[PDB]
Amino acid sequence: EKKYIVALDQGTTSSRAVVMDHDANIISVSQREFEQIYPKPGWVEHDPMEIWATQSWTLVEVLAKADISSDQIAAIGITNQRETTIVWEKETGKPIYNAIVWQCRRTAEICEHLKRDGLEDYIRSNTGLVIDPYFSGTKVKWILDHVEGSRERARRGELLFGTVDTWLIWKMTQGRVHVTDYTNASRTMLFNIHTLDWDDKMLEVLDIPREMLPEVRRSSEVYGQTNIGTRIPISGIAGDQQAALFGQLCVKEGMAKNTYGTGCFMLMNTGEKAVKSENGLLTTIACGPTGEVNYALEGAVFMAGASIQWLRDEMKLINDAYDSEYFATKVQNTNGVYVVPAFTGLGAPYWDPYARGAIFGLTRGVNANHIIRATLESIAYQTRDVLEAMQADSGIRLHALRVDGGAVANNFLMQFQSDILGTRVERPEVREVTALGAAYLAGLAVGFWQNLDELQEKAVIEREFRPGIETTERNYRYAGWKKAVKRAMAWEEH
Amino acid sequence: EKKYIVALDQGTTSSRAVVMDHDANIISVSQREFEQIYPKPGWVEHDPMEIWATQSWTLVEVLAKADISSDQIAAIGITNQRETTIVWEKETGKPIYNAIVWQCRRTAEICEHLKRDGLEDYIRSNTGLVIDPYFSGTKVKWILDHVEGSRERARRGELLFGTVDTWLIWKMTQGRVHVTDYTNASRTMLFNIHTLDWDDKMLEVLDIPREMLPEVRRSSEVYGQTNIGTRIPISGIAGDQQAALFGQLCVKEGMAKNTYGTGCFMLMNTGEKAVKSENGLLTTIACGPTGEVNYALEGAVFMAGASIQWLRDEMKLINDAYDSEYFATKVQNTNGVYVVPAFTGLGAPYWDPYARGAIFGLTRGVNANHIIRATLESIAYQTRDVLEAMQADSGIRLHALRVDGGAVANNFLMQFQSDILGTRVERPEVREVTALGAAYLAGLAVGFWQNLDELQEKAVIEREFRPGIETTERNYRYAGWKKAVKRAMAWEEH
Ligand SMILES: Nc1ncnc2c1ncn2[C@@H]1O[C@H](COP(=O)(O)OP(=O)(O)CP(=O)(O)O)[C@@H](O)[C@H]1O
Ligand SMILES: Nc1ncnc2c1ncn2[C@@H]1O[C@H](COP(=O)(O)OP(=O)(O)CP(=O)(O)O)[C@@H](O)[C@H]1O
Ligand SMILES: [Mg+2]
Ligand SMILES: [Mg+2]
Repeated sequence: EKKYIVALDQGTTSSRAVVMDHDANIISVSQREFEQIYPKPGWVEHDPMEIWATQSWTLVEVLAKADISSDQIAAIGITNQRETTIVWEKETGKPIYNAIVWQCRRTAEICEHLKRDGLEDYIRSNTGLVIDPYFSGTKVKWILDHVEGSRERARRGELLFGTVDTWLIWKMTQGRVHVTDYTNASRTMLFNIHTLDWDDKMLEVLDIPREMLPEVRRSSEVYGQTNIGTRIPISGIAGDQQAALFGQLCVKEGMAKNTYGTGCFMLMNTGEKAVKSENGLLTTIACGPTGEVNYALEGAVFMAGASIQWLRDEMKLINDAYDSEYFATKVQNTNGVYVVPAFTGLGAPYWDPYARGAIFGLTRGVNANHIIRATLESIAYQTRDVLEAMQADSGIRLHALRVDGGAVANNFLMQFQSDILGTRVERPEVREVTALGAAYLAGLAVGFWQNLDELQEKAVIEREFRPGIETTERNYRYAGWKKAVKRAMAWEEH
Repeated sequence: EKKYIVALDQGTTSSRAVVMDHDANIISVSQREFEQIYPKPGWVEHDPMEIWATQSWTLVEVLAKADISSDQIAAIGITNQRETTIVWEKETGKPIYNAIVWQCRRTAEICEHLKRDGLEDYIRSNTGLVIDPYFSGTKVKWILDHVEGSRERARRGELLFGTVDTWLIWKMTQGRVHVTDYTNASRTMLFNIHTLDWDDKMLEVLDIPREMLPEVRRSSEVYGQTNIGTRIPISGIAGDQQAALFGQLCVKEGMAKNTYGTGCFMLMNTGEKAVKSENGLLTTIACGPTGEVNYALEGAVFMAGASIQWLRDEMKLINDAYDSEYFATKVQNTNGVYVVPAFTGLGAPYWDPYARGAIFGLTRGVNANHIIRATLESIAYQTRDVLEAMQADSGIRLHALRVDGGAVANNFLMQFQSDILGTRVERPEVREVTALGAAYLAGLAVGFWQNLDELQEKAVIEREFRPGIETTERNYRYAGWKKAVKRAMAWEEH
């Protein structure tokens, strides 16, 4: 009877929805883009509704657009953008403010405070995190002490708090269930990860009512029913990253994917143990082969695809991300030019909130082409950067990096990236790797699948890139690249 | 009989010819562009021929196009780009290597040598100069020990060496005269300036035959005739900048112009006595009110309009230098972006051959416009940097800066310029301020005039810009500016 599953994806810039057969084949897609709100510089918001509305659309458009009825899909997997915070009136069921995205650097001040009172090691140690406006902790607060009743209503459990997923659910289930998953939970910088629970330290340190917090659940389990009509299940929950990780099947120690989207996220499986980063990476919760807590080593990069949109949208040196390859090849090389994408400051490994984007090594004969390719190169550099750590923290040698994401399409890229890592690179057959998880995980959760090995087939690698440049070559470049970064760091006056 | 005078102006990017009436009016202009060779990054050459040639023309059409005839013009003034070096086969009359442009940084090594054999002072004292790939000494050599027989033929006076002007003449005069003027001579970094003659030290130190050297002369004198046909005369020399010094009439202690063209060249008249730079400026040979030796305090900026062509040609962010102004006003500000034009390394006050161009403080919302503006602004900054020198070396306060060049057309600029200086900016009425001079001198050379109080009236300032920004502001920016420069110094690995 029920021949399908539905992956729901809430992303930084658009809501998506996906259907697949039991052979795990992408039955179809729905996709509505929503408004990137930049209240001011460094700031980002979204319309929690906007987010919502889109997505729901999405969901439906599919049904119909393929003519599947509620009676044929098993359940609902679910993924999302990750740091992005929400709070709302529950009775009312209304937001008392937009959402603030992980992107947003509005919560820098705070960080500083925390900073001084040496809570690094507590945070770093009970969250695998670090101090940064990246994680909600701070955000939430921001609001709290930005809103009037807030803290009260909050306290009197009047107000609610969620995460893209969190929020998402409340909706579906009509305010019935108030949960999250660990992967997601993790993220907040208010949760104990070898504890698997909210964390008084923070909680109070950050000054937040234990009230508005959701019931943090497993990532592959049954949370509730949705009457889309006809009650559909929701047995999926992981942040998109986790999601792609799982969807990329990295589901056992030393398994790692590098994702290439708005920014870059290379995650690594420690399966059962949380390892601590010595080199400015992140320790984070993940999905084990059944929807169960795992650990992971994460390197997060702020600017990746974005550099390219900039390039196209604000710079206008191009019309198409696509185009970037054509031009890049147009030139033999980058002509000594280096580009640092700290539009948002830095990040793994660096975590320099004062770094700004910078262009380097300009000469008279340098042109847009050069600029453009340097921009791309910029992206492998980073990936390496971080990977180094990962090795350093991992105590592991990857001979193959398996990628995924928007840009994995760019062959130039791909190639270059390999040439630079010195490692071989695996470009999978399927591409919606993320949803892939969400879906799985969910269906797995329903014994829609008994095993992963099933789906293990949809993990065909389509292209592996082999390193084709000399070692010299390699470090040659990497050098000037660091040269740069240094010069980029600490731009913003304190 | 003979009603005109023909100025010849060989430039960094284009050959120019100009005609003028005894009332000193630009009868006409011819103008042909020649190719900027970037053999490799930091390197720049020209084709002595394509120089030749293009410079041969302009004259031609400027006659023709105004129907003047050899028999109506009196003589020929000559101005050129200054450091650019040439050397050729005489018999044959051919270059054994493209022209190395003052702007070219290929002889930095050498410089470094010179540096550690402790010859600053001597240089810095006999030359007015500084150790920098800017001056020719180093260049010649480069060649020398770079070509095969060279030094020999060199030695058996088989080879010839000159500067733009020198080269030019030889040409015209089909190999009859081998000379140059002081202004131009100065520039080599192989000429004693309180001595007015080639300087052995240098000569051998640099290891350069006294042969291939041209006869050094007075900037206003009669070197010989041209059979453009109909023998015409050549009675003036000067380097492009110094020319404009004159043709702006800065002809007494404290007279100071700031030119605005490919680069920036703010000079300042000392006259008879010759100040010594304490702050990274140059001491050079100027033209006295009678076409008789003077001294100057010169700051030299490498990139200035040039940055704008780039913007235009290579980057392509505009189609018209003109367009800059528009776009720039299109934004309230530069949104913190700062830009540094070391496409050829630095220069006064700095002198860092290893600086490379750079952009700074890029944020997400920064755009082409901002970029663009920053590039212009970049121009002003510089001018200030130098001017400070100028003061700190002059022990003088200018309350007004009289400019000139291509870009003075830009008012934004100008405005900004003044706002940054905290001083007023005088835009004259006439613009070929340069050719002007060259023309003078050449005819002043021939009684085609018989003093400048004549011409004097042509010095009408049309536009006056007055500082419209507060003090704070002023330095507030200067500051980040500096903050920027630093980060750009020493990019290049030596
Ligand atoms: N062919 C190509 N070559 C190079 N870069 C490309 C590319 N196609 C896309 N890019 C980049 O890919 C990104 C979009 O891909 P993708 O959707 O996977 O990222 P993403 O999912 O993080 C955005 P969200 O999280 O808001 O859904 C853009 O940032 C764009 O600049
Ligand atoms: N409207 C404008 N805005 C900005 N820059 C401008 C401009 N108009 C001209 N410029 C700049 O002015 C220069 C042209 O003027 P100019 O003839 O004085 O150069 P130049 O002769 O001093 C060195 P060359 O002899 O090699 O040309 C160019 O470098 C150009 O980029
Ligand atoms: Mg996504
Ligand atoms: Mg010129």
